[PDB]
This record gives sequence, C-alpha cells and structure tokens, in this order.
Amino acid sequence: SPVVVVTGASRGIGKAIALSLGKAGCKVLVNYARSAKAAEEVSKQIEAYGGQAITFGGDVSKEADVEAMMKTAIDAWGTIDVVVNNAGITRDTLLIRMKKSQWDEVIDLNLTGVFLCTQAATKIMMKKRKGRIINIASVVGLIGNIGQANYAAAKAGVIGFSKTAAREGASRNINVNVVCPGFIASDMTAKLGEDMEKKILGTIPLGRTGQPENVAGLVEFLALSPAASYITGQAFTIDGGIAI
Amino acid sequence: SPVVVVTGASRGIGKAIALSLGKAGCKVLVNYARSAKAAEEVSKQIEAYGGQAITFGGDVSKEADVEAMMKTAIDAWGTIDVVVNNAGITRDTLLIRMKKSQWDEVIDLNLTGVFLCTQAATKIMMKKRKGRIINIASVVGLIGNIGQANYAAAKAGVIGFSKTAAREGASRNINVNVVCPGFIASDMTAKLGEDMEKKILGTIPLGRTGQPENVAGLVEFLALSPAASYITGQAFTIDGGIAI
Amino acid sequence: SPVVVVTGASRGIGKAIALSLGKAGCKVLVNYARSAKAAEEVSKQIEAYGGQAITFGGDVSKEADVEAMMKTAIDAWGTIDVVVNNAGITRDTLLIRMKKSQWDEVIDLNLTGVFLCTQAATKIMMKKRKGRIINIASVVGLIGNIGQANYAAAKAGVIGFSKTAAREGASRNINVNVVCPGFIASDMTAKLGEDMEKKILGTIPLGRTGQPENVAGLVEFLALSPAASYITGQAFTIDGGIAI
Amino acid sequence: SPVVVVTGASRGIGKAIALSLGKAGCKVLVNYARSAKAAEEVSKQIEAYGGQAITFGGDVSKEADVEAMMKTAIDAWGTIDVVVNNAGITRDTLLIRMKKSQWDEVIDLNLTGVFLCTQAATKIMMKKRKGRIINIASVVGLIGNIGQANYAAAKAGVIGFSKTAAREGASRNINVNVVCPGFIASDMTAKLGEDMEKKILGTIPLGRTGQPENVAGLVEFLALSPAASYITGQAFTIDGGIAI
Ligand SMILES: NC(=O)c1ccc[n+]([C@@H]2O[C@H](COP(=O)([O-])OP(=O)(O)OC[C@H]3O[C@@H](n4cnc5c(N)ncnc54)[C@H](OP(=O)(O)O)[C@@H]3O)[C@@H](O)[C@H]2O)c1
Ligand SMILES: NC(=O)c1ccc[n+]([C@@H]2O[C@H](COP(=O)([O-])OP(=O)(O)OC[C@H]3O[C@@H](n4cnc5c(N)ncnc54)[C@H](OP(=O)(O)O)[C@@H]3O)[C@@H](O)[C@H]2O)c1
Ligand SMILES: NC(=O)c1ccc[n+]([C@@H]2O[C@H](COP(=O)([O-])OP(=O)(O)OC[C@H]3O[C@@H](n4cnc5c(N)ncnc54)[C@H](OP(=O)(O)O)[C@@H]3O)[C@@H](O)[C@H]2O)c1
Ligand SMILES: NC(=O)c1ccc[n+]([C@@H]2O[C@H](COP(=O)([O-])OP(=O)(O)OC[C@H]3O[C@@H](n4cnc5c(N)ncnc54)[C@H](OP(=O)(O)O)[C@@H]3O)[C@@H](O)[C@H]2O)c1
Repeated sequence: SPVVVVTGASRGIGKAIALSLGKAGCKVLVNYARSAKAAEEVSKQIEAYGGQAITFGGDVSKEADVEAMMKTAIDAWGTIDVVVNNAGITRDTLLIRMKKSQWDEVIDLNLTGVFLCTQAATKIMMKKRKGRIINIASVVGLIGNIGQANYAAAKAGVIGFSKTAAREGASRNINVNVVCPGFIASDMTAKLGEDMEKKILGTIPLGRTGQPENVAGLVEFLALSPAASYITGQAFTIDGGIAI
Repeated sequence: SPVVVVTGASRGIGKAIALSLGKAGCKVLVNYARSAKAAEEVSKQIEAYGGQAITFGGDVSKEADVEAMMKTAIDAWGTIDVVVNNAGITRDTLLIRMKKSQWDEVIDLNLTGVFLCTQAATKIMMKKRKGRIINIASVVGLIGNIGQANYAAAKAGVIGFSKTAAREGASRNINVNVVCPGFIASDMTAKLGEDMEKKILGTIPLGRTGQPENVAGLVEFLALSPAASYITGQAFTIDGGIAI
Repeated sequence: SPVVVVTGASRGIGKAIALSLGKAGCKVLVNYARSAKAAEEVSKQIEAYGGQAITFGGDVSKEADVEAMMKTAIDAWGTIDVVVNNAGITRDTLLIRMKKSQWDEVIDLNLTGVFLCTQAATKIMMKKRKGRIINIASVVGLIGNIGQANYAAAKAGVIGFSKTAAREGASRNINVNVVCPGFIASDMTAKLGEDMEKKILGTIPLGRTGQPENVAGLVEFLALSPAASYITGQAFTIDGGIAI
Repeated sequence: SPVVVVTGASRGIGKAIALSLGKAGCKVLVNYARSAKAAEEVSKQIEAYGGQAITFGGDVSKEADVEAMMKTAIDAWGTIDVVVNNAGITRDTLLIRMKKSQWDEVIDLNLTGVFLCTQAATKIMMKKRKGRIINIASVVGLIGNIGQANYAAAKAGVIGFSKTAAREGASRNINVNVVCPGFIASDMTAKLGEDMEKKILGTIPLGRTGQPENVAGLVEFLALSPAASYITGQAFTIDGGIAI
C-alpha cells in the first residue's frame, strides 16, 4: 500500500485525486488549509473504501508547515511513495492593474510552494531510492491567458522546475512529471463567473468542461502504474483540445 | 467489449499492446504483414485470457489492404471503437548517403500508412459519433536523431497529422492522440546493434531501456480510460528521460 | 557575395526572399516551375539592384531537376552558401474526403522535395565545411488546422527532418533552421477565398495578415547574419500571435 | 531614433546589446546595479558611435527603482519604444541542499523583476499604442539543468509570463518576445568554472560557446526590424544546438 501525500485535498481536483487513490487502497495524507470539515469527510470516504487517511491542516507555502506535513506521514506510515503537489489559487487581473501582492501570492503558493513540497519529498525519496512526484500545472502555463500573467508565470515555472527536478532525481529512481489540465469544473472555475464560463465553452473542441475525476484518472495512472515508472520530466495535458 | 484494431501486432510493441487489450477483454484484430504464425499465437493468448481475436495479414501502406482490414473487423463485430496505428519500420543511413527508396519506404509506411488507417477508421467512427485513435510516433520525431532523417520526418509528420485529425474529429467525439516512446527493447532496436545499444543506454537518465509493456500500459490508459476521453491532439512521451 | 538558391522564387514569399537577398547583393538562383516570365522579372529587379541572378525552371519534387538546379549555380558561381527551401502547395480537403492523390502531391513536394533539396545542398556544403539551409514550414505543422491534414503532415515532417539535418551537419558547420509563418497575404492564401480570409483575420491577435516581406526579413537575418551562425535546429514563428 | 531601456547593461549580454543598439543610433538607457564605472564606459562608447545614452543605477527587483528607471528615460526623451529585460543572476545548488534564500533571490530578480519592468513599460506603451518588449530567458527554462531548479523555474516562468503579456498587448500593438540563449561566454558563465566549461563544450553540437554579440544580433533584429513587428509571444533560441 503506497503512501501518498496530496496537497489541497479538501476540495475540487485534489479531493477527486485523494478519493481515487484511496479507493485503490493507498494510505492518503489529505492536506487542507481552511476546509477542515471537508477534509475530514474525505478521510472518512477513503476509509469506507478501505484506504487509510490522516488529515493535516497546513499552509504549503510555508516551510514549517511543509516539513510538518511530511513528518506526519512519516510518523504514521514508514515513508512516502508519492507526492501530488495540487494546492493552488488564482488572483486574476490585467497586467496593467496588477498589484504586487496579487503577483506575490500566486507565485508564493503555486510556484515556491511546489518547490518546498518537492524538495521535502525528494530528500525522503532519495534515501529510499524510489518515489514519484506529480505537479499540477495548467495549460495556461503553456499558452498563456489574458488576465493571468501571475498564474501563467507560476504554472510555466512549475514546468521548468519539474524538468530539473526530474534530472536530479533520475539517479535515485525518482519520477517527476507534470499534469496540465484545461478548464475543469471546480470552485476555482466557478469564480470566473457564468457568462464567462459559457464563453470558454465554445473554445473547447470537445465542447465539454473537464471534471475533477478526469484529472484524477490521469494522476492515478502516473502515480500507480508500473508503466509510468518509465515516464519523467514530461507534461501531460488533459484539456479537451484547447492546447493542440 | 470494445473492438480494437492494432496494426503490426505480431511482434514487439504492437503485440504487447494486443495482449494487454485482450487481457482486459477487448475484441482484438491482430494485423501482421509477414509474421502469420506469430500473430496466431497472439490471437490464441488473447483467447486463453478471455478476449476475442481475429488475425489479418495485410500491408498497411496499401489502401486496399487497409479497407479490407477495417471490413474484417466490421464483419466480425459490429464496429470499431479503437484503432492503434503501430506498424512501422526504419531504414537508417546518414542523410548524405540516403537513397530515395530508403526515404520513400519509411515515409510510405510510417506516415502515409497512418493517414490511410486513420482516414478509414474515421469514416466509420464519424457515423457512430465515438471512437479513439492512437498513433505511435517516436521521440525522434521531436528531437531528431543522427542517421534517421527519414524516420524523423515521418514521425514528426505523424504528430502534425494527428493534430489536424484531432481537430476534425472533435465534433463527432473522436479522440486522437500520439504516443512517443523512447528506446524500447524490441526487434527494431536489436537491429542497431549491441555496442550502439550500450552507447544509447548512458544517454537515458533512468538508465534503463523501456519495455514493450511500458508502452502498452500507456496505450491501454488512452484507449480504455474514461479519463482519456477528455484528452485529444496531444503527444505523450515515455522515454525514461531522453526528451526532457 | 554569398550564393543563394531559392526554390519557388517566382511568386509570393520566395520572390520577396529573392528580391531581398538580391538587394543585399547576393548571387541568387531564382527557381520556378511554371512562371518563367515572373522569374525573369525577379532576376531583372535583383540586377537593377546590384545583385546577380540566374533563373532556373525545374520541379523540385524531382531528383533530376534538383541535381540540375544545384549544378547550374555551381557552374555559374563556385559554390552555394545558402539554400532556402520555399516551394510548396496546398491541396485542402477534410480528412474524410481526401483522395490519396491529394495527400501524395502535398507530401511529394512539401516534404520529399525538401529532403531532395537539403540532401543535394548538404553534399556540396559538407565539402566546403560551411553553409546555411532554411526550410519554410508553417504554423500549421505545429498546431494543425481543419482541412489540412496533408499539409500539416508535410510541414510537421519538415521540422523533424530539419532537426536531424541540423544534427548531422553540425560537425561541418552547417546551420539548418526552419521558419514557420502564419497567414501571409499571397496567391496561396488568396485561394481560400475572401469570406474565409476575413474569418481568419479575427483569429490573429495582431489583427493583420502578414506580408511576404515580413518572412523575407526574418529569412534574411537567418541567411546573412553573423549572429545566426550560432542558431541551428530551431523553428522560428512569424504569425502575428496565432501559435502562442 | 528609438528609445531603448536595457536592464543589466553594464556587463556581458546586456552590454553587447546596449552597444549594438547604440551603434544603430538609438537612445539607450543603460541600467546597472553595482557597476557604475562599467556602465559609464558603455555610455561613452555609445556616444562615440553617435547613439545617445544615460546611465541609471537601480535594482530592477524593486518597484521603486523600476518606476524611477522608466521615469528617467521619459524625462530625458519623450517615450520608450523598446525594453529589453536582461538583468539576471544564478544561485546554483542541487535541489536537495537549496536554501530558501537561494531560491527567492533568483526568483525575485529573474522572474518578478521581469514582471515589474514589463508592467511598467506596458503602461507607457499602451498609451502610445506601440512598443516592443524582449525578455531574456534561457534554454534552461526549456530543458531544465542539474543544479539549477531555481533558475529553471524563473526562466520558464518568464516564458509563460511573456505569452500572456503578448496576448494582453496585442490589441495596442505591443510585441513581446523571449530570447533563450544557450551557453554564452560571460561573467555568469565564468563562474561555473573551467573544468565544467570544457565539459559543457562537448555537449554543444556547433562545438563553440556563444558570444554576447551573438545574442545582441538577434535582439537587435527583434527590436528594430520592421519584420519583427509581426512576431509576438514567441521564444527564440540561440544555443548552438543544445535544445534541438
Ligand atoms: N480548476 C481548473 O480548471 C484548473 C485548471 C488547471 C489547473 N488547475 C489546478 O488544479 C489545482 C486544484 O484545482 P481546483 O480547481 O481544484 O481548485 P479549488 O477547488 O479552488 O481547490 C484548491 C485547493 O487548494 C487548497 N489550498 C489553497 N491554499 C492552500 C495553501 N496555502 N496550502 C495548502 N492547501 C491550500 C484548498 O484547501 P482549503 O480550502 O482546505 O484551504 C483547496 O483544497 C490548482 O493547482 C489549480 O491551479 C485547475
Ligand atoms: N522499438 C523502439 O524503440 C521504438 C521507439 C519509438 C517508436 N517505436 C515504434 O513502435 C512501433 C512498433 O515498434 P517495434 O519496436 O515494435 O518494431 P518491430 O518489433 O520491428 O515490429 C514492427 C511491426 O510492424 C509490422 N509491420 C511491418 N510492416 C508492416 C506493414 N507494411 N503493414 C502492416 N504491418 C507491418 C510487423 O509485422 P510482421 O512481422 O508480421 O510483418 C511488426 O509486427 C513502430 O511504429 C516503431 O516506429 C519503436
Ligand atoms: N502564404 C501563406 O500564408 C503561408 C503560410 C505558411 C507557409 N507558407 C509557405 O510559404 C512557401 C511559399 O508561400 P506562398 O504563399 O509564397 O505560395 P505561392 O504564392 O503559391 O508560391 C509558391 C511557389 O512555389 C513554386 N512552386 C510550386 N511548385 C513547385 C515545384 N514543383 N517546384 C519548384 N517550385 C515550385 C511556384 O512557382 P511557379 O509558379 O513558377 O511554378 C511559386 O513561386 C510554401 O512553402 C508555403 O507552404 C505560406
Ligand atoms: N551567460 C549565459 O550563458 C546565459 C545563458 C542564458 C541566459 N543568460 C541571461 O542573460 C542575462 C545576462 O547574461 P550575462 O551572462 O550577461 O550575466 P552577467 O555578465 O553576470 O551580467 C548580469 C548583469 O545584470 C546586472 N544586474 C544584476 N543584478 C541586477 C539587479 N538587481 N538590477 C539591475 N541590474 C542587475 C549586472 O549589473 P551590475 O554589475 O552593474 O550590477 C550585470 O550587468 C541574464 O538574464 C542571464 O540569465 C545568460
């Protein structure tokens, strides 16, 4: 039974991921920041399924919280096999009106946070000479998007970072890959607001917004599949056709 | 039970693919060109497993053979759900000594053949408003490789072609993706010869050549997964770190 | 004074390229297939400018014509410094209605022709331990386009091919790069017809179709610049924002 | 005469860029952080050439300094036509031993600094409905590199950011492109130390390290060429063959 750490597992994509790895019987550390109750329900579901779960409230943009989150999984089970860096937020605004704080917040969490988590997981994984790290980026990091210079910067940064992380870990058998989802129905997407959501829908060749379960399916393949042990330093896009 | 057509399924990657989709209980048309006996054994294995199989000898670079191959699956089962365009060959030589026939043969099979197969599958899939097409390319189509201008051209061509194929089929719900494998141990690779095979091995970050089963695993995800229904027009690389 | 061979130099982009390299004083072989008169006028203009020019009617999809075209420049001047593989055509149609002849014609010229020309130039360039080859592809080879599976395949193929060509020539100091233009106003584009041309115009972030001179400017940099001697195996896109 | 602002113009690439745009007669704001004397000499050279120059000491990772740097060019000449975001540093170390301060410093300058500069230039350029922004990234942002997770993250981030910047500015006719150099002989590269520099040299197909003038040549094309007005949201690589 693999030990999986999923950041931002209380809602949306991270939650679908957590439930799916639980249903496959993994030991899952469900991290949350503010949604304690929602994480607990996730833990309970994983359990009803036969997986094992421990909830952990911590801000992944803070080193202390990150070192603590890893410690909790290691104290509970003996190691960490997989880490899915999913936590993220948006602070949308045209480049011309963007406040430095809007830039910093997105960068601190979405980019630096992924660095902290990856670094922490890696030190543990090096010793065991095995592990998998999956970072959730976005198609926006690839093809940009109006009103999202901050988010685009952070997501693109996750990709360049994951590639070096892949190179450094190759020696100790640690796979590092990135998943780039397109428009997925979640709370993050509910914020851009309906008339806009519809607008985006005519932009998607497959004419359908993706579901959190769609991403989880792909993450599950990368995390558990024996085949995926030969995949590193790559970005995998599930976007229904946007970034063709 | 999905009906899957796999070209070049008598040996290497196509065979691993055929066996794996059979073990999952699909109805598999195992195509072969010259290895009749080896295809039959594949058919038998699929059967021992509980999948269904029909062997079909045909050259996929010929329209007639292609239209015939599709007909045989349609006469047998009622439709085709998935087509995996795997058949391919190499005719290596420096650009400076390359004969037009060495260029043509690689192009006719590896590129035009994929066009023929995709076109044929698509006409059938459009009517049913559903289907998945997976084309096997190569990392060489992405980053080139000395002694393989012909193969690089054809493989890169498969990618551009698959992207348009993805756009045209999006409307009728047909997913088209490409898989780009790195060095995989097979008969194709056995031909470059040992001292060379070793040389290539120090070029692979994960320090391991891939196995046909590694590719099959990924193809199986793309062919069968509900998650993969949201993936189109993308190239997926399994190369142990070469093309990072 | 560099000797430059430009294929398809009688009209559109190839012509703008020919005129611009002539105005910079190069010796230019202006190739044409059917537009003899238009090539002659190009030759005359180059001359009025102070460059030197020789017209050559030949089909670049034929080996004989290609070997002949190279011979003519070599007999005239002592060598070839730059080759710009520009000749190309389109045979648009949905994948579902595409005749094999429509596929073949686009592939024979746009892909194989580039192989023939590059191969011929390379054998000459290897001996001199210097040279530059610039292949004109298209943004379509990168992001696909409905109604152009053939063209997309050929253009993408040009890219993979150019990358291997770059690797093989690196040793003898031969640079090989690709230029990918977006929508450029020319006879090729006049064929898609007005209501369509307007439609495409709202797709271009810079809201302007490109001009043949725009491409020539970039080709001139790659062909003549001392800086461009450090650039190989790359694709350069001038598309006013389509493929961001 | 275009007004060009070049960040980090006292040494290496930024300096070659400054000299070259000066020799073409632009008005150049040469920014520096600590090398006041070296910037002055650059200013003098530009002048001996017939260009115009004003030196400006400021840290481009600070908003105040950035707003001040723009003000100085605007007070001097009436506007800004081109901004080249060149300033950058490295803080190399394996991911496993990387201090948060080593991460932050590289991110603050190389990524956030580019945001500050681009934002400032853009507000000015929007009003004039014209301008060009060229951000210097690195091939490392594309293909990663051991010991440089921080730098790779920042450089990749510059690319995603530049793409959104391109989209937002398209409307007001502002071009935004990125240049990705490979190994260039400069003080930045002198720091990795000789036995390493030699090692890297056998990795370069063209078997030559690039020169600051090579990058300047390409930047000059993008900054001044009428042709480059049709180029946006793209990354241009000069790396002698590394990232093929
Ligand atoms: N939705 C899309 O269309 C789309 C497209 C591409 C990529 N993505 C990416 O997918 C990931 C999740 O997508 P989403 O749509 O699922 O968003 P969401 O519904 O808003 O969920 C974000 C999650 O992040 C957690 N979180 C926020 N700040 C955190 C912090 N400082 N530390 C630790 N956890 C934190 C939240 O937990 P609490 O509520 O408990 O605080 C929450 O579970 C993000 O990386 C997002 O960028 C989404
Ligand atoms: N091996 C690698 O490292 C690698 C890396 C990247 C991509 N790939 C690709 O993977 C696919 C298969 O790999 P491989 O290594 O499996 O090669 P392989 O062991 O040589 O098998 C090639 C297969 O193609 C079939 N075939 C050949 N010509 C055909 C034709 N004209 N029509 C129909 N079927 C034909 C052969 O069947 P018969 O013997 O019955 O004639 C055989 O089953 C190819 O597309 C290859 O390019 C391989
Ligand atoms: N126009 C665009 O928007 C666009 C976008 C991307 C790429 N491109 C590419 O740019 C190149 C030229 O563009 P274009 O728009 O300039 O097209 P064009 O105006 O139709 O000109 C094509 C040229 O090719 C020559 N040619 C045709 N067949 C030939 C053959 N078999 N052998 C030798 N020369 C031949 C023609 O010469 P003759 O008339 O004398 O026969 C003509 O000068 C092509 O590779 C095209 O794919 C164009
Ligand atoms: N060298 C390469 O191989 C290579 C490869 C790819 C990309 N690049 C990029 O090229 C750019 C320059 O390359 P380089 O090799 O030229 O480096 P360099 O020789 O070390 O020069 C860096 C420059 O940045 C300036 N600078 C440093 N910190 C600054 C700050 N906070 N604010 C404003 N200016 C600052 C320095 O000025 P002062 O000394 O006056 O403080 C100096 O002129 C960087 O973005 C680097 O990443 C270089």
